[PDB]
Amino acid sequence: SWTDDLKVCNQTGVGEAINQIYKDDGRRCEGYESRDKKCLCISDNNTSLYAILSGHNGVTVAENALQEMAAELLLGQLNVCNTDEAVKELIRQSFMSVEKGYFDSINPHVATKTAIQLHLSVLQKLDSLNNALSVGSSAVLALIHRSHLYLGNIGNCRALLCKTDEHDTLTVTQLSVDHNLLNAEEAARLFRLGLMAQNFEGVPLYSTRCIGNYLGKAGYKDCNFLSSATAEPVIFEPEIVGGIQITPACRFLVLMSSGLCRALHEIFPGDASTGNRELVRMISEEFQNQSTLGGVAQSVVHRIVQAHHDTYMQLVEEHRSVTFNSRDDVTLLIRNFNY
Repeated sequence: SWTDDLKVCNQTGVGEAINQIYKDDGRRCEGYESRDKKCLCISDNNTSLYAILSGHNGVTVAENALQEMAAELLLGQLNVCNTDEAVKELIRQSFMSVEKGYFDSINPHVATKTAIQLHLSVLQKLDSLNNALSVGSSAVLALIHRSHLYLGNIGNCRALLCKTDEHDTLTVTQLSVDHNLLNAEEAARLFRLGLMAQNFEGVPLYSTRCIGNYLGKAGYKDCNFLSSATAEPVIFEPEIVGGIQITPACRFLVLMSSGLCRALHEIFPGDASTGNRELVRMISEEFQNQSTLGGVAQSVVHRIVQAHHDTYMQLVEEHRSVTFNSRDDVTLLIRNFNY
């Protein structure tokens, strides 16, 4: 619609750090293209959207997905549905047809791959290029519709609500569901497909659900390394939580992109929720120290990314294990109810 234009939320602060490849040398290689796509859109007095879409191996899908979901639920298909169930169904449908749109788009691309692969059983290399149908996107979108918070996510991106309770202080509570190996249920799903952890060595933080990525869906076989599986590994089944009544007790909402989750887990060690607490310490220390909302967000991001490169550099300093060696686009969104 392009979201880029839609009115901006003065109650939301943004932090961004651009993807990096860390050189052993010491130097780095920042990208140009961000693969993270954001929205902090006010459609109307009641309706507003906060979303991060993390593009994988490409920006095409994340771009297209944000534009389409804004279009499917912003102008303004929301006043026709009362019940929380109907609003949930609205967002559920919005994902469904973002995926429908993907598979209509790549339709010929696969028919081109199979066409050239059929003539095998002078350039040839463009066959690798042709496996550009590995492009897809994680997504997290919080939709505040008139004192009610709705949350639809798929893949790596994450959503946190910070509540203060009966003797305080700050209770972090993840509304998102991680669709990757940080989530045992997902590990067990893969286990059951005939996959093992060793199949995912060297592959950063593979989301086990996402928009698009034909290569991990139908024709996962043309993975090497998705190829042992006995059924499609990457399923399309987003998670939708409905009608969280934003109360005076609800303090602020935190949206995390894929890059950000990856980074946190690489520096914080284990258990995919210690990372959260340390992100929300980190910010709660920042709103005693800063005043501008986008400044708080940019300071916290800026800490982590160098906390990340220190962890890398303090790994190359000691016995050079070196698990990670890069950074994806880090993005942080803080929607604030109570300063």
